[PDB]
Amino acid sequence: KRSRKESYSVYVYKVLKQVHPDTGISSKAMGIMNSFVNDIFERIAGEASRLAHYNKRSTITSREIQTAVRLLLPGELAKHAVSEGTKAVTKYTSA
Amino acid sequence: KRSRKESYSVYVYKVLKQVHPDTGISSKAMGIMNSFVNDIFERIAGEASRLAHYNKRSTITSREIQTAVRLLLPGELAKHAVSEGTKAVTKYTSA
Amino acid sequence: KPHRYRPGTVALREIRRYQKSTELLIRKLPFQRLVREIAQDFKTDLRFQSSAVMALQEASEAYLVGLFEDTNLAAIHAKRVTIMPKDIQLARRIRGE
Amino acid sequence: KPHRYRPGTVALREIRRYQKSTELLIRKLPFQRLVREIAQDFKTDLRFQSSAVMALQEASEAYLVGLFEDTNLAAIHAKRVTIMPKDIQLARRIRGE
Amino acid sequence: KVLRDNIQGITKPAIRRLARRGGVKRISGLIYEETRGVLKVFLENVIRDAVTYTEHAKRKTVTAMDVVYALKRQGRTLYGFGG
Amino acid sequence: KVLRDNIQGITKPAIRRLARRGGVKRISGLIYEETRGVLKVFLENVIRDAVTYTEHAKRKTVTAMDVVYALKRQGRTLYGFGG
Amino acid sequence: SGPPVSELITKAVAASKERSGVSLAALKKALAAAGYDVEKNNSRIKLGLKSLVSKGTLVQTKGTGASGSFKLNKK
Amino acid sequence: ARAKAKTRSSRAGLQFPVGRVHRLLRKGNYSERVGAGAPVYLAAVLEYLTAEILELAGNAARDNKKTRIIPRHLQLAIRNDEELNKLLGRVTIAQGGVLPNIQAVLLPK
Amino acid sequence: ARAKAKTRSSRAGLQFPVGRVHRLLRKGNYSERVGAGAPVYLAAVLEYLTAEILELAGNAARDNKKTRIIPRHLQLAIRNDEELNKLLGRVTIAQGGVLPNIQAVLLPK
DNA sequence: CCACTGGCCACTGGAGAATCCCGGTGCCGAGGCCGCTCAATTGGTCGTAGACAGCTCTAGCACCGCTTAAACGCACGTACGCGCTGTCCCCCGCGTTTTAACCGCCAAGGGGATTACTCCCTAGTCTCCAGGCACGTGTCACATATATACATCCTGTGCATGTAAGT
DNA sequence: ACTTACATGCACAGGATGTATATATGTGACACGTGCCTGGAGACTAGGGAGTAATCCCCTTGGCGGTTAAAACGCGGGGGACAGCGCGTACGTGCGTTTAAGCGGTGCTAGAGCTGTCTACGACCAATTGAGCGGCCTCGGCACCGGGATTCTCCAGTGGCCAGTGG
Repeated sequence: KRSRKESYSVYVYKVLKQVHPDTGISSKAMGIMNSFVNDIFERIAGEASRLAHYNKRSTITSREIQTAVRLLLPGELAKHAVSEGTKAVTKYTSA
Repeated sequence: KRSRKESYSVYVYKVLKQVHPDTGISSKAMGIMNSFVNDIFERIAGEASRLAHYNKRSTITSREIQTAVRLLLPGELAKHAVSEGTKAVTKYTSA
Repeated sequence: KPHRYRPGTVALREIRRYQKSTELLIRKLPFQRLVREIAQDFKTDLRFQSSAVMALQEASEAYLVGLFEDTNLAAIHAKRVTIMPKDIQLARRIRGE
Repeated sequence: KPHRYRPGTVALREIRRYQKSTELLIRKLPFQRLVREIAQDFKTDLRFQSSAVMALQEASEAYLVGLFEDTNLAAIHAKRVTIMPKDIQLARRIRGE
Repeated sequence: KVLRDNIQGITKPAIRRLARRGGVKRISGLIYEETRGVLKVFLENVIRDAVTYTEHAKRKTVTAMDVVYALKRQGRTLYGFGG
Repeated sequence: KVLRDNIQGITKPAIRRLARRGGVKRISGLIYEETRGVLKVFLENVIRDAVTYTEHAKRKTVTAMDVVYALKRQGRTLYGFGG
Repeated sequence: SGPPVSELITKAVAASKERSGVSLAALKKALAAAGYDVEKNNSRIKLGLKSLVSKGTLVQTKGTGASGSFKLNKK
Repeated sequence: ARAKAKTRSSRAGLQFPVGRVHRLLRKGNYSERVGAGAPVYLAAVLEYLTAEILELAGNAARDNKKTRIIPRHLQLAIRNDEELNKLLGRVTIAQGGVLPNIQAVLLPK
Repeated sequence: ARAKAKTRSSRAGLQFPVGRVHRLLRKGNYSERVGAGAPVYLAAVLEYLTAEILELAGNAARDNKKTRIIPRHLQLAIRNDEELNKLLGRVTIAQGGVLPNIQAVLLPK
C-alpha cells in the first residue's frame, strides 16, 4: 500500500457536475485543473502574506484576501469573485 | 520623540570605505543601495522558502541558500559568491 | 544669411544631451495635476506624498522611454528613421501589452 | 501533366492543419538525445522521467512558436512574408535577451 | 477642483525630449496621441494597484512605499524610495 | 555513451512544422541554424536550473517537479505536469 | 475608342521639356490630367513606352525599362 | 455528547475543502495566524474561478461536439477571454496548441 | 560570570549584521526554523555583491572625476556589466538615466 | 486608308485534389463503487493582535506674487517614406531514396521511496550591554557662473570631369 | 572625327556655433561626534526535525527486430526580396510670443502616526469519524478506418481589346 497523494479532482469534478451535468473530463486535463488551482492559490497567498507583512499583521484575514483578489484578478471578474466570496463569508458568519 | 528606522547605511559605508577609502556617496544613492539590498534579500529569501517547501524542509540551512545563490546569480558571480560564503561559513564554523 | 543647422544635426545633439543627462523632461506640475485627475477616477479626496508622485514620475518615464528604444529597434528593422504608431503597438504586443 | 499547386497554397494548408492540431511536432527521441547531451554537460549519469522530457519538449516548442508569431509580426512589419534571422534577433531583444 | 484635460499636460516638446532620451532622431506627428494612451493606461494600472494598497492601508493619503509595491507587483522594480 | 551532435536532430521539416504552427509562410535557410542556437540556449538555461534542483534533492534522477520549478522560476509556467 | 496611346505618350513627353527626361509618375499624372483610364492600362502604357524607346523615337534618360526618366530624341 | 460534525464547506455551501485549504495555508508559511473567514473567502473565489473556466471549456467542447473536456478545449476557452488570457499570459498549457490565426496580409488576393 | 558578548559578524569577519538578517529571516516568515550558518552565508554573498557594485561605482565616479558616487554612476555600472544587467534587467534606478547609446544607422553618412 | 491579323489581357468552366462528413468498430481511460485511514471537526482554553479611541505634529494642500523657460506656433526647406518597376535568386513543393524512429518486447538493476532510530541543533527564555540610529554641527565637493579654447558642421569656391556645340 | 564651351561634382578653407575646460565661490548635503535603548549576544534546555541505514520495487535504461513515415536530396520555377528612381510631404529647425511652470513664502489642518486597552479571535490539543484517496471493473465515448460529398485551386479554353501591316 502506498502514500496518499492529495488531489483536487473530486471537488472540481463536483463543480463541473453543477455547471455541466452532461459532459465528461479527461484525467490529464483534470491534472491541468489541479495545477491551475495550486498555482493561483500559491500566487494569491503570496501577495496576501506580503501585504500582511507590509501592514505588519500577524494574521491572514479576508480583507487582504479580497484586496489580493482585486490586486490580481481583473475588473468585472474581480467584483464577481468579491460578490460570491462576500455572500459565502456571510453564510459562514451565519454558520 | 522619534522611532528608530533600520537601514544598511553604516554597513555599506564600511564596505565602500574598505573598498575605496577616498570615495563618497550621496544619500539617495544609499536609498538605491538599501532598495538593492532588500530586493535581492527578498528574492533569495522567497526562493529559499520555496526550496524548503519543495523538499518539505522545516529549517533553512545553508545548503538551500547556496543552491539558490547558484540558481539566481548569473555566471561567475555565482561561483565567487559560493566561494565567499563557503569561506565565511568556514570561519564561523571555527568560531 | 542667418545661421541654420541641417536636420538631424541638432536632433543628435540633444540626443547626446539627454542621454548624458539624468534630469526630468516633463514639467512636474501638470504631471501632479494629471495624476490627481486620474486618481480621482478610482477614488475621491485622495492625498499624495510628493515622493510617491516622484516615484510615479521616474517609473512612468522609464517605461515610456524603454518603449522608445524599442520603437527605434522596430523602425531600423523596418529600415526607416521615422517612426509610426504601428511600431509602438507592435512593440507592446510583442511585449504582451 | 502532373499536378502542382502554386507556392504558399499547400503551405497555408499546413498552417491550417498544425494550428488545428495540438501534438508535438518534433521527434521525441532525437529531442531526448539533445536533452541528455546538454545534461551531461552539467553533471554525469543523469536519469530522466519521460514526463519530464515531454514537459521540456512542449515548453521548448511553446517558447519557439511564440518566437514564431513574433517573427511573423516582424516580417509583416517590414512588409515581407519571408523571414530572415534579423527578425528573430529583434524579437529576442524586444523580449529582453 | 475638477480636472478634465490634463492629458494635454504632456507637452509636445516634452514628448520629443522623451524620444531623444530614447534615442529617436525623427518622430512623426501621429505619435503623441497613442503615446498618451499607452502612458495613461499604464498609469491607471499602477495607481489602481497603489490605491488598492491604500484602502487596504485604510488611509486616504497614498505613500511612496505603496507605490513601490504597486510597481513591483508587475515586476517594474524601482530603487531609492524606501524599497 | 557520449554525444557530440544531436542539434542537427532538429530536422528541417520539424522546424518547418513549428513555423506552420507559428503561421509562417516563407522561411529562409538561415533561420535554421540560429533557430537551433536559440532553442538550445533556452534549453541549457532551463536545464541548469532543473539539474541544480535535482542535486538539491540529492538525486541522480531528474524528476518533472524539478523541471516545473525551473520553468516557472523563469516565468514560463506550465500546467499538466505538476502534481 | 479614341486615338492610340503612343502619340498620347509623345504629347506627354512633349508637354514639358524639362532638362531631364519626364518621369513615369509625371507622365501618368499627365495622362490622368488630359483624361485617360490609366488604371487598367498600366501594361498598355508600359509596353507603349518600351516600344517607343526601342524604335529610338524616344530615348530614355536615366532609368531602365519603365523606370527613370524619358526624354525626346535628338530630332 | 458531541454534536454531529458538518464541514466548513457545507457551512459555507461550497464545494472545495475549506479544511484542506486552511491546512495548506497554515503549512504554506504565509502567517503564523489565520483568520477564520479568509480560507472561506478563498475557497469561494476559487470555486467561482473554476466555475467560469469550466463553463467556457464545456461550451468549447459542445461547439467541438465532444462530450469530454480535452486540453484543446481548455486552450480555446482560456485564450478567447482576454482578461483570463492576460491573467495567464505567462502560463503555458499542456497540449493546447495555439489559436487558429493567419494574418490577412499572409492570405492571398 | 559570563563571557563578553562577541558579534557573529566579526565571527564571520563580515560587515553586515548577522543578528539583524537572522531576525529578518525569522520574522519574514519563510520557515518556522532556520539554521545558524544560513544567515552567515547570506551576509557573505550580500557583502560580495555590494563590494562588486561599489567597486564598479567607484570606478565610474573616478572616471567621472567625482569623489561622491551618484545613481548616474550606479546606472552606468549596472548596465555596462552583462551579469549585473541580467541580474537587474527588470529593475529601474531612480535618476539613473540610460546608457549613452546611439545606433550606427542613425549616424550621418 | 482601312481591314485583316496577331499579340496581350480578363473571365470562366472543368478537372483534380484535399478536406469535411457520414457510418462502423474495437478499445482503453473515465467513471463509479468499495474499503480503509487520517485529517477535518468539536470542544474548550489562553494568550494576544488588532480594533478603537485619543492626542500630537507635520506635511500636504491651498493661495499668491513674481519670474523667467519653455510651449506654441508659424514658416520654409529638405530629407525621408513610399510607391512603382525591374531583376535575380531562393525556397515551396513534389517526387524518389533512405533511415532511423517507434512500437513493442524483454532483461536488468539503480536509485527513489519508505520506515526506523538516535542525536545535533535550534527555538525559546533570561539577562545584560553596546552599536546603530536620531540628532546636531561643520565644512568642502560640487553646482553655478564666466571667460577661453577647440570641434565641428555647413557652405562658398576653385579645380577636375563628362558632355553638348562648332569645325 | 576632332576641339572648345558649359553643367556637374568634389575637396578644402573658413566662419559660426556649440561644446568642452579652467577658475572662482557659496552651500548644503555629506560626514562625523553623542546619548541611548533595544535588539543582539550568552547560556541552558526540550525536543524534535533530520541524518543515516535498510529494503524494494519500480521505474528507468539498454538492446533487438520491423516498419514505415518521416527525413534527405534534386529540379525547378515563380514570386518575393531588394535596389533604385522619383516625388511629395511633413517634420526639423529657427524666432516671437504666451503662458504657464516654478520658486519662495504663508497659513490650515486633517490625517498619519504613536500610545494605552481590551477583547474577540485564533492557536493548541484530545477524540473521533466520514470524506476522500488507492485500487478495480466496465463501457461507451472516442480514435481509427473506410467511403462518399463538398469545396477549393488551378489552368486551359475562350471572349474582348489594342496595334501592326499589307493590300
